[PDB]
Amino acid sequence: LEEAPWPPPEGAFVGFVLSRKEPMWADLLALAAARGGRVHRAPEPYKALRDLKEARGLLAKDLSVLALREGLGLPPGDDPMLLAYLLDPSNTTPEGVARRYGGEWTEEAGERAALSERLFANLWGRLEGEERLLWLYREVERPLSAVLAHMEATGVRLDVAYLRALSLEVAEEIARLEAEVFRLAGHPFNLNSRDQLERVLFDELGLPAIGKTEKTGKRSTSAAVLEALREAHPIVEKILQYRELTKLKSTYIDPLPDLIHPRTGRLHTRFNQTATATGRLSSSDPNLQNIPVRTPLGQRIRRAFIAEEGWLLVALDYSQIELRVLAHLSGDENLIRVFQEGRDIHTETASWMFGVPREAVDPLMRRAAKTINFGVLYGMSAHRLSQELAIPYEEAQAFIERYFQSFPKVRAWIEKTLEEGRRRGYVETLFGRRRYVPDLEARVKSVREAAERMAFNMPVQGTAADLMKLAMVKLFPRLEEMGARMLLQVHDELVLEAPKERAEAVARLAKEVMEGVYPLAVPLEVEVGIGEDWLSAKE
DNA sequence: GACCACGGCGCC
DNA sequence: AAAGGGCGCCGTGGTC
Ligand SMILES: Nc1ccn([C@H]2CC[C@@H](COP(=O)(O)OP(=O)(O)OP(=O)(O)O)O2)c(=O)n1
Ligand SMILES: [Mg+2]
Ligand SMILES: [Mn+2]
Repeated sequence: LEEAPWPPPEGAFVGFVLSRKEPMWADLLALAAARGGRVHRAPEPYKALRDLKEARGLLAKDLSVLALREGLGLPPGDDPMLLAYLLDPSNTTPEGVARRYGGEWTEEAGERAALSERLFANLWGRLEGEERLLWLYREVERPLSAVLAHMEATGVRLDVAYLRALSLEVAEEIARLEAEVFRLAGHPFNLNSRDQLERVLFDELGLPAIGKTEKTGKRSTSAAVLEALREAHPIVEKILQYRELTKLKSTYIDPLPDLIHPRTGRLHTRFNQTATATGRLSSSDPNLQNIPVRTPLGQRIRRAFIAEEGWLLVALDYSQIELRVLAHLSGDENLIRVFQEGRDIHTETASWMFGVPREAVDPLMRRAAKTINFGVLYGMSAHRLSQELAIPYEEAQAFIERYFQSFPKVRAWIEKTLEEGRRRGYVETLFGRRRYVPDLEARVKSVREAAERMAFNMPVQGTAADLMKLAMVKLFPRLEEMGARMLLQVHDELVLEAPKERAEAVARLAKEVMEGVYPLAVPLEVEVGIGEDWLSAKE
């Protein structure tokens, strides 16, 4: 290009280089911004941030978070990554976008800046006429990048000392199981090694191999596999317990405390805006969208996430979100009436499994019905359902036949979605967010049908993601007026942090904002709870 | 040290 | 395991 003197002109496309991928832990190595025929490089990166008024370019949110870390108000402007992601959800990284639309993602701030300008021109040029994508960009994604920036920079408080002592506790319980797995095995080995375990269970012990692995075709030792052999030998019962514990200790209990930022005393996740194929968000380093909740030990980990002194956590989750979305998208008179009568499909389905009244269904029994109702909905097999519920295959198939018979309009939408998908080559959400499926007309029955399940799942899951995103955009400005913070987003759940005084008012406000974000043919009811910790905030 | 494929699994 | 979908992270085992 051409060397220009810092600062750059108003609205120059910025390019930056970090020491590591986490903006909260990264050192701003280099900083530059591209203008028409100029490069505008910076001498000192941290001082150069003071000159900028807006971050426009590739990964705009990342630099914004780093600036927001240094107490700087540097909002996220245009981001070509957002443009490419809307053009195609496949475009997830700058490395994949640049080579597709003329350019090369490098490690130079100036060349990264230059790319951001030219990539903008191509992508914004290809976004002409796509008013459904433009509306989804200007009114949702582009504002959301600002909200996510404040969320990542804020972070969530974690009870360090609690998890520390909890680690030593789980440790002794792991050694007990491990010692109780060795004796039955007759010898010691690596329980973490599925290879060594496979030999012990199937070659040494007389246990039957029930499943194979995908890539290598080895005898599987998965949970579902061991679940079937839970009475074939007592060692299997203990392995499942060992699996659960080491899983929680190696993923959450141990890593999370060492992820606390020294200057904030909080946990800072990354909300990837262009990572999923359905339009969902993504949480990484650390993943705060997969904090355990199912098991008792998992709930103990959940309580480690607490509010700041004098503050309270406020959790809001859309009740039966995709089922309501499905009711709006399909227009099933029976399904719409279900919610209009204030029914709970998860509760009734759990009432059928355990053979108990709807009132006898506890919060843990109902949750187990989610994977079944959602499973069956998106093409689960009667075989798989039979084994999970420990019921005969004849009883499992009867559920599916009865499940889709309660609502004789959903399948009309499913085939409609697939047919429209085979014609256009892509399925779209309620707002217009499209996903290109290239195997709807595949010749292989496996490849074709697998692409089909991805095809009609995208509009329902994607719509829910769209509604949540739009809700966050409408809700966030209201938070700053009441001194409230937006902490986490869990697909259909929002975790807020408000002062103890107005914590009640925030919950009532946030609930109403989320319920009326986009009125459908079905009411979008939201369950809200206030607690001193995350687990308490959902009870 | 940085990276990779794989099985496995936590959540939504 | 399998005809549920969407993620990220873990240890193992391995390469460079
Ligand atoms: N095993 C699962 C669980 C969830 N989901 C999707 C469906 C909706 C979305 C979030 O829904 P949840 O909050 O997990 O459950 P729900 O349907 O919203 O019901 P509730 O809010 O009462 O738990 O994630 C899924 O596809 N598969
Ligand atoms: Mg939820
Ligand atoms: Mn929900």
